[PDB]
Amino acid sequence: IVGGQEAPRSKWPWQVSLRVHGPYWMHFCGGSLIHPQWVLTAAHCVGPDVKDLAALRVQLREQHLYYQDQLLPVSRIIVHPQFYTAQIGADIALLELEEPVKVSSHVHTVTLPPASETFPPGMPCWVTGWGDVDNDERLPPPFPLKQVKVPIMENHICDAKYHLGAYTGDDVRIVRDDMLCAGNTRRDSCQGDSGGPLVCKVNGTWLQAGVVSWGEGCAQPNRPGIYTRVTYYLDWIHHYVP
Amino acid sequence: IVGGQEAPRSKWPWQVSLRVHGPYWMHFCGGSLIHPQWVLTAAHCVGPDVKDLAALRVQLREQHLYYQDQLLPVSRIIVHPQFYTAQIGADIALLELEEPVKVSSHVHTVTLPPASETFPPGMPCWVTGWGDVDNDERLPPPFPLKQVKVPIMENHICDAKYHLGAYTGDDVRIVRDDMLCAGNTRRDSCQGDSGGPLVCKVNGTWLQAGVVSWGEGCAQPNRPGIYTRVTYYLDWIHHYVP
Amino acid sequence: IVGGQEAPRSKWPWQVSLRVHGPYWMHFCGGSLIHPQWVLTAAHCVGPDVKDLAALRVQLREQHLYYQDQLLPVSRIIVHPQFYTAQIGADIALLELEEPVKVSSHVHTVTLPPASETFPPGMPCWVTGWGDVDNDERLPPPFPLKQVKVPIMENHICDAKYHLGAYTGDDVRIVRDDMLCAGNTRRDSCQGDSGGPLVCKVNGTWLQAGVVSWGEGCAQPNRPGIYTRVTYYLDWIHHYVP
Amino acid sequence: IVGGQEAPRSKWPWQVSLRVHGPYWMHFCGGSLIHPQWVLTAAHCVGPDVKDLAALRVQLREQHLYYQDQLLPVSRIIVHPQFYTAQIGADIALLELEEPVKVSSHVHTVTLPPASETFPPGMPCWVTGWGDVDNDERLPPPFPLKQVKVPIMENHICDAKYHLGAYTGDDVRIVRDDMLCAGNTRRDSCQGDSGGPLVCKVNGTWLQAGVVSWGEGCAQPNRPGIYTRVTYYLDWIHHYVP
Ligand SMILES: CSc1sc(C(=O)N2CCC3(CC2)COc2ccc(CN)cc23)c2ccccc12
Ligand SMILES: CSc1sc(C(=O)N2CCC3(CC2)COc2ccc(CN)cc23)c2ccccc12
Ligand SMILES: CSc1sc(C(=O)N2CCC3(CC2)COc2ccc(CN)cc23)c2ccccc12
Ligand SMILES: CSc1sc(C(=O)N2CCC3(CC2)COc2ccc(CN)cc23)c2ccccc12
Repeated sequence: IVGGQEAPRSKWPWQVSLRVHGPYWMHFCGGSLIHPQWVLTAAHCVGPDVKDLAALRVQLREQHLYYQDQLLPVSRIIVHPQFYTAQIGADIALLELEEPVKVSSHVHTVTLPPASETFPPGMPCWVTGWGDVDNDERLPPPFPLKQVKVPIMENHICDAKYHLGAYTGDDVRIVRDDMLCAGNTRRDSCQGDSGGPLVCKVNGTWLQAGVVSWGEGCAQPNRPGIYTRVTYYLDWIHHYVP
Repeated sequence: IVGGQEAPRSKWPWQVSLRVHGPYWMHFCGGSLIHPQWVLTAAHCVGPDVKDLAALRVQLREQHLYYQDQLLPVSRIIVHPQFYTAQIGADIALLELEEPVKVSSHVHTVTLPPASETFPPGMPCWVTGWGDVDNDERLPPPFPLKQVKVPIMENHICDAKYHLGAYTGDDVRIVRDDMLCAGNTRRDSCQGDSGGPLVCKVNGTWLQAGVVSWGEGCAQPNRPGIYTRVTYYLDWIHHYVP
Repeated sequence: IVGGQEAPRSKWPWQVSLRVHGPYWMHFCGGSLIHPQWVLTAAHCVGPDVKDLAALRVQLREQHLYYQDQLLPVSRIIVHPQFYTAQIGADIALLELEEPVKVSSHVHTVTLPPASETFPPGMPCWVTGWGDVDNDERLPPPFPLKQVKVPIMENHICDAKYHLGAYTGDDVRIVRDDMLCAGNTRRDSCQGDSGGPLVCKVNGTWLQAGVVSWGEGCAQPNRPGIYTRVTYYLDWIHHYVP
Repeated sequence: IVGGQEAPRSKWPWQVSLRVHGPYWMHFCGGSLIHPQWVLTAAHCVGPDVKDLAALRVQLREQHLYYQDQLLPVSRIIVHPQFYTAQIGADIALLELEEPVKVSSHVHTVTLPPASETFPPGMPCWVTGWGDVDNDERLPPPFPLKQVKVPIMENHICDAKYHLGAYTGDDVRIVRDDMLCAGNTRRDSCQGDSGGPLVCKVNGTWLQAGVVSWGEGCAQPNRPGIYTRVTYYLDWIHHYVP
């Protein structure tokens, strides 16, 4: 998270951290609980190469990384079959927890959007994670979950920005229909925030509008963060999650 | 270059090194002389972000990098407008030198393929450059130019290799029609070879079949090197080069 | 700490952590609480070059670095005037807390040894700290205070071992009278432990035999850890500390 | 070499480079040819720990590191038995070449000073080497041999300077009688220059005054470069070198 601050313990009960086995169980990507047995994440966090499920653990909503880990094994990794790179798209994946979750008050599921929700510019939107706090700067210990409010920008407004300072022909779409743009030179997600939730408050309900995907660096001039547009992939998601 | 050895002094008169300004004029990509005033290279060497011409130099064939240079300024940089990433395609660019070079037998142009050459599986193909000699292993001093013979692998055969150990649907194609596969687990190109030539002898003529473009690591099981297929951009090229 | 084990929450209430101001208040050395307003550490941690008090903080006994930080400012740094490098000796310094500590049960001073105690081989000694767990191998998150039981080795024998495999003349003393040796190839202190306490259990009471000073790497053959011999500088310490 | 400039090809024919075995024969220290079969260098380049002769080779006067290497094996390494660290002193060592050198106009010996030469301030002195061009800043390729003229300083003044902004007692010696100081905030030796020569032109003859030994950083205020004072070890040297 670039800009924004440390999150209150009550907010973002759906936030999860993904761990890879090493010298310690290290955070590498974010995620969200969308069902007591299912986590939504970014395909590039776990793909496109096939990886050992034993090497992976999920940690549910924690205020600081590592302090009180209760790591959770994973039974299935479902990566969207159109995915190969985040720029080509379909950067979305599903993890099946080995057991459904103890759904309390501090941890519970985020609500998915109706297929009809567009999230027009001006909607109140927040992204959260334990990623870098600027380009090439790790989040310092004790690793607090951070949050930032990011301004949404229309895909076409955003697409044109991406052509500023670029050789890429104007007729060539950089920001694709299954994507969504948000953030500015002061508010953004970054490396390590990947696969994490972008949530907007619509009529009093938090809906996950996006999954953190990619971008040209973090909070760079004319390079807003790019998210997987969740609505776009609702059918593929409901095919697997109850 | 992975595998392969130092190139003899006579071989590869069309090889060049691209140099970015810094504490010294550091090699970052390969390239080739295709006309006395034009250099062929990879788009991702010089894009998609727009570069400062003043910070770029061309160095014609040297046996050893940095020992002594005769850096040549560039007057234009043409990046294929379709390019955004190497995986999407169109990984190709042209550098116009500020002055034409005076060609000799130690430094002259490479011949481009006829507008329909095929390059079947097998076939004598060589790739050269000053890039890494393995995954995360720099070419050591005195930085000799390296060559390696690499077997072409048919596009369809190669695309199927690329789906092994991958989540990506067999209907989704990773190796595109503007791309070409070469190399194996012992013989391959690597970081810093990007933009350099893949050449094949055809009826006693060296033709440039490919530009070093990308791959999944270097010399990795079932992940041959990927090249921009030159034949596919002949028309584009000839719009700019006499 | 090489080898050993995470310290139990009720042990070593005199352990302190030294923090330097940066992107976060980072641990760089240990120290011990020997008086409610004084902390004992190594000179090489804070010298020989004079530093700014403002950029230094002290953290009292914590089970996990950084998590419940309550940084304490210091009003004075006193460094033994005979100190230039760890090898030459006099590697010992004092920090005056700006304010005295409210001695809890989880936080109290350690006892200094009487001038008469030489800590023979065979004594139950521990060294504790948050340093590296091996040569060039950081303590992983969440940074549990570690402890290791270390075998004391007599100076003359230790000094002789330091000559094994070295060019240095047997007549040249490497291990001085104001130093003390402890540890083997499975048990040792390391980088990040400097300044912390070596304590021994004598006649019911914990005495601080040593301050973590230097060595040739950590847990290397014929290279035991070197500590500053506390008894050697009692006068100096008592000049400042009631 | 900090400050300064590339050396002419005809200058300093006694300068050598020391190489350690690895992925390539990498420069790690300078030295100087004092006899057709003997190299003079710093002890901290080869000790205090004893190492494999096989792992070491010597390169004679060469303009650019690595370009036309003719590496010479070494038959014997003799380190001064008083050496333990540079700060303690006796930072001097001799390498015996396996076979004598064919001296010429481009490679020959430097002359050792008489016992009575103090090298007072005002003498014209140079240091040469392939070391860092500033703190944390490698000599860039093609790795030219460098030189810098450095002002000599008297010992008592050098010693006192080193106490400026240090905790060390004014009466505790930092710069010993076997050392010699030269340099300022603009001209100095650095990491990788170690062991190479410092020469002064006395009565029309170049003499070796010192051996690059140590210092606090490079070209830091009040921290001139510190050299092993060659006259001090003349008897030791003459015990091995005809
Ligand atoms: C021209 S396409 C292109 S961009 C890009 C790039 O600069 N990255 C650096 C920042 C990354 C994406 C990758 C790191 O993880 C996150 C998370 C959020 C955001 C949104 N603030 C941005 C990022 C690449 C890295 C390799 C290969 C092609 C790449
Ligand atoms: C899943 S698509 C994907 S692969 C890949 C990857 O593994 N790289 C490492 C090796 C690179 C390509 C990039 C480095 O330069 C050369 C040159 C030749 C070859 C042919 N041997 C291969 C390479 C990426 C790096 C960032 C963003 C998406 C990437
Ligand atoms: C021959 S004198 C000599 S040794 C040495 C060395 O190897 N270091 C690496 C390990 C260090 C000391 C320094 C790192 O901090 C701690 C803490 C405890 C221990 C005891 N387990 C050992 C160490 C030096 C480093 C520079 C300058 C002269 C040095
Ligand atoms: C307080 S004693 C102290 S200084 C110092 C330090 O700053 N170093 C960095 C610069 C070094 C000496 C070591 C690196 O190689 C050369 C060569 C020439 C010069 C002359 N400009 C200076 C240097 C140490 C490093 C470890 C252990 C005690 C050290």
